Amino acid sequence: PKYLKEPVVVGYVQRDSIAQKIGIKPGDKIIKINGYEVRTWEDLRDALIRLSLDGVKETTLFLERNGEVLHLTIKVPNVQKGEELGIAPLVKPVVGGVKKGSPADQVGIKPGDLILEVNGKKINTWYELVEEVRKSQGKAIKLKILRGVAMPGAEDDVVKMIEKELIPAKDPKTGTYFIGLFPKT
Amino acid sequence: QFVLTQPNSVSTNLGSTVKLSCKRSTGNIGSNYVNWYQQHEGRSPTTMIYRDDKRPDGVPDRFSGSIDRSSNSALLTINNVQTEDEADYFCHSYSSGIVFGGGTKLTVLGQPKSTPTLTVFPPSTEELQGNKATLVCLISDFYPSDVEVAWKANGAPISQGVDTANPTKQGNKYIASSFLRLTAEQWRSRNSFTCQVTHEGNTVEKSLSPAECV
Amino acid sequence: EVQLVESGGGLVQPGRSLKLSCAASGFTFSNYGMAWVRQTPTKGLEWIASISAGGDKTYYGDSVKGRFSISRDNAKTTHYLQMDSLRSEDTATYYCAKTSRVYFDYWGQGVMVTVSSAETTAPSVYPLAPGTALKSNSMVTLGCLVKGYFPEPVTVTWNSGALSSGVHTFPAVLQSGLYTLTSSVTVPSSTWSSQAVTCNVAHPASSTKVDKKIVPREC
Repeated sequence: PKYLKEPVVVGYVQRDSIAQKIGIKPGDKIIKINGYEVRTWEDLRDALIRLSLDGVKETTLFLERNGEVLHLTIKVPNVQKGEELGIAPLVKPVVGGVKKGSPADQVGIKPGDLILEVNGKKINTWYELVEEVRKSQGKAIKLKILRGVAMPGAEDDVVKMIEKELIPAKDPKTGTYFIGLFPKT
Repeated sequence: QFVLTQPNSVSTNLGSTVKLSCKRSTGNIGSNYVNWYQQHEGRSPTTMIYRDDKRPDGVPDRFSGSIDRSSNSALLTINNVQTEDEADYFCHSYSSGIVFGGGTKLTVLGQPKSTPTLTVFPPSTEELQGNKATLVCLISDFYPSDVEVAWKANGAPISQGVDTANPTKQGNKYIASSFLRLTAEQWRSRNSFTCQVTHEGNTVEKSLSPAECV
Repeated sequence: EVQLVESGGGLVQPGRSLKLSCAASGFTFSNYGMAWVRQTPTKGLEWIASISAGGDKTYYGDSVKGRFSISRDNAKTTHYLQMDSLRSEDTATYYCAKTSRVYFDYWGQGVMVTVSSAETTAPSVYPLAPGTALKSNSMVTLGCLVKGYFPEPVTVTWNSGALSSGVHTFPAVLQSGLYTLTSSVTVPSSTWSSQAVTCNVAHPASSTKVDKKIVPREC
C-alpha cells in the first residue's frame, strides 16, 4: 500500500457518506481530527481505529482548504461494524492504458505519462482530468505531460514538459466523446 | 443384499498400468456377472466392461475385465493409461437386487506444472443500476488443483463476501472461479481491487479499477 | 444410435409428487426391459427401479420402499416413474438406463431432481467485458454472469452454440442457498469488433431463457 505514506488529501468524496454529510470538498488536507495528529493516511487509519475502540460517537474535524483551517463537526464510524469515513486518496492522474488507434494514440501518449495541465488548468486527480474532458464539447484540448521517472534531486527541476494537442473523437455506437486514456490499476 | 468395495482415490502415472479393485462384501463373486462403468466430469456413465471380461468395441482396447476368485474381487486393468482415461469408475453387480461400488476417482499424474491465468471482470452497468457489484476472477490453465485464492482492496486483505469455487478439471488443466460481492457504493469506494491466487508457491495477481477511461 | 431423453425434473416440495419420463429411440423398445438409476454426489449411484420387457414385473431398490411406481408405454416407447411422498434425501440426478440381460448398456443424460422447501429462484444475467485497455491483443475473453439461482442446474450456449472452441463453464458457488457461476468465451479481437457475441443462459427450474450480448465498456 503506497497511499499510507502520502498526506491525506481527499480525492473522491463518496455518495451518501459521513464526509459528504458534512460536505467535504475533493481536495481537503486533513491535519487534525478531534484530538489526533493526521500527517499521513496511516495516521487517519490508526485514528479511526482509536476512535471506535474508544467508543467516541461524536468528534470535530480540522482540514486545510485554500490555505485556511476549517473546524467542522463529523460523526465517528465504527471499525467493527464495517463503516468508513467515505474518502479515497489522490487517484494520481497517470496514464495506465492507451487505446490502440485513439486520438491519444494518434499523437503519442504512452502509459506511465503523468498529465499535469489540461488547457492550462492544473490537475491533481484522475477524476479531475475526466471532468475537464467530459465537458470539452469535442474541441481541441491540450495536455502538459511529464514522461518517465526522474533521478534523485532532479524531480523538482523545471524541465521542458511535452505539450500535445488532442481532438476528442465521437463514439460509433452510443455517441459520446473519448480521447482513449485508461487509468493505472 | 450386499455392497461392493472400491478405493475412493486412486492415482497412476501417465502411460502406466492400473488395476482397479471391486471386492464383493458377502457372497460368491463368480456366481453373478460384474460390469464396469466410466463417468467423466458430469457426463453420463459409459459401459466399459460387461459380462465380467467382455468389452464393447469402440472403447479403447486397453481396458480389460478380470475376476480374482480367491480374493473375491473384480479387476479393471487399464494398460498404457492416457489422460482421456482420467474419470470416475463404478463397478456393478446383482443377485436379487442391483448394487454399484463406492466409486473410484482415477487421477492421472504426469502433466507438467502450469501457472494459473487470471481473467478479471468488473461489474456490468446493468448490475450497478441495482446497487450491486460483483467482481469476477476466473482462474484457468493450471496444474495441479491446489490453489489459495484471496481478494485485496487497495492492497488490504478483505474476506467479506468472498466466494471461491472448488477447482475442478476440464481440458487437461483445472479451472476455478472467484467472486467478491460488494455494493455499488463499495465499488466506487476504493481505487484498486486485487485478485490474489497462490499456486505451488507462485502468486499471480490482476486488478480491476472503478475509475474508467476518459 | 440409441437415444434416451429424460423429462419432468426440477423442484418439488417434500411429501409431494413428481413424475419422471424417459423416451427411448433407436432400438426395439418392447424387446428390452429397462430401469432407473439415481446419483447422489456423495452416496453415489443407486438403483431405483426396473421393469420387464412385457411390463409384468416391477422391481424396486430397497433404498426406497413402496413410494415409487414404474410403468412403461410400449406404444409411445416411454418410461414413467411416479414419485410420491418425497424427502430431501431423494435429491439426486435421475438417469434412465436400458438393460441388455446382465447390465445397463445405454444411459440417459439424466435430470436433476431437487426436493427442497425453498422456492425456485430465477437467475440474473449480466455481461462481462474487460474494463482495461482494449489492446491489439489478437485474443480477448468475454463472459456471462449467472447470479442467484435455485436449484441446479443451468446450461450456457454461445452464439446459440456456434462458438464451442475456447469456452469454459465454471462451477457454481453456493452462498445463502443460492447458486452463482460464470461461463466464458475466448475469441480474437477481430471477432468481437466485427460480429456480435452473445450467450444463451437457460434455467429449467425457473423456465427462463435470457440472452445478453457482450458490448465493449464505454465511459
